[PDB]
Amino acid sequence: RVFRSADVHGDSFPTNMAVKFMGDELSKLTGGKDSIKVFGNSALGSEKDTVDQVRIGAIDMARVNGASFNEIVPESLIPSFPFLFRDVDHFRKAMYGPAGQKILDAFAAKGMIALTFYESGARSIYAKRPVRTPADMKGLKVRVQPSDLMVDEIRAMGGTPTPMPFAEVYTGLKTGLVDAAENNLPSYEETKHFEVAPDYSETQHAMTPEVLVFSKKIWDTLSPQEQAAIRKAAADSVPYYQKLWTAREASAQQAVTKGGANILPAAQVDRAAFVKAMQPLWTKYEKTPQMKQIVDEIEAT
Ligand SMILES: O=C(O)[C@H]1O[C@@H](O)[C@H](O)[C@@H](O)[C@@H]1O
Ligand SMILES: [Mg+2]
Repeated sequence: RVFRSADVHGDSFPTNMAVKFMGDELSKLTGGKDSIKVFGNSALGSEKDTVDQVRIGAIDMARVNGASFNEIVPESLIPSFPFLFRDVDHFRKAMYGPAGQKILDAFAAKGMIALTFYESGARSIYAKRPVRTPADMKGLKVRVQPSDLMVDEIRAMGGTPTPMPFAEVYTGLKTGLVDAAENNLPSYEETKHFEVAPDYSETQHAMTPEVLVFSKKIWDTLSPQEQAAIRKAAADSVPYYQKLWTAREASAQQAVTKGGANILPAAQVDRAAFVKAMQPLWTKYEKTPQMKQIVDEIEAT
């Protein structure tokens, strides 16, 4: 059948392109039985809404950010932990290894099959002034995703967090409802947030993954061969995504800079001040010995 899949991003964005690529591959692996259509631009709803729809089987699939599972799948909190990953190479090795697998496995009890992660770079604060330390965060109305952890992260940085859906952030910034948010460079560019919040400060406070989830209610009706085809197509989409994403990080940085944005390099941001402030949250959100073990497996990579 045609599986319906949700994404907040536009059609040309790397996540949408990767799932469309998966769909093309899936078609061939199933003798034309299956394909995927990606409804971008938050057409099917916010991330929160589309996750609830995937869980009841109203839509087949969604490519969403890991933060959107933080109140549903406890293990999803872990890779949103602040300053957990040293760098992108660390994220890749740990998240496409056994530790990442344990996180994927936890989705199944919550009515989702987590097929793969996709990298999402590092999230950084942007605003109408640069931010080198927490003092600089004070008084900023900072949009966050609707995640208790993300609320706590921004509060710990010194800002005042306000949860909002991704599609609404641009209007929020343009009209002063909020005056800052945080994200990777491709998202900063795609949404035009860089036009109204031109100071992008590389706090690199989180390296939250994307997750591609499939509705378990729909999954449970498929044969093992069909399931295996879907899993292979998802796995095969990752190097395709990585080529697009690495190129997009670079082109986004150049595009926003040419479009007037000022990037404060990570080296000039008081990483020390932010690590001080944010570090206790790990212990707050380790709600089981299994979560502690996953964190340890990531750190040991
Ligand atoms: O901040 C957000 O809501 C967005 O952040 C982006 O990095 C993720 O790609 C997107 O899935 C999230 O919806
Ligand atoms: Mg430990």
